[PDB]
Amino acid sequence: GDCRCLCRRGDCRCICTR
Repeated sequence: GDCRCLCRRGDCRCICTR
């Protein structure tokens, strides 16, 4: 439920963990 935005190889995406 903790959302963090990261960029993976050019794809910026926001991943939510717990």
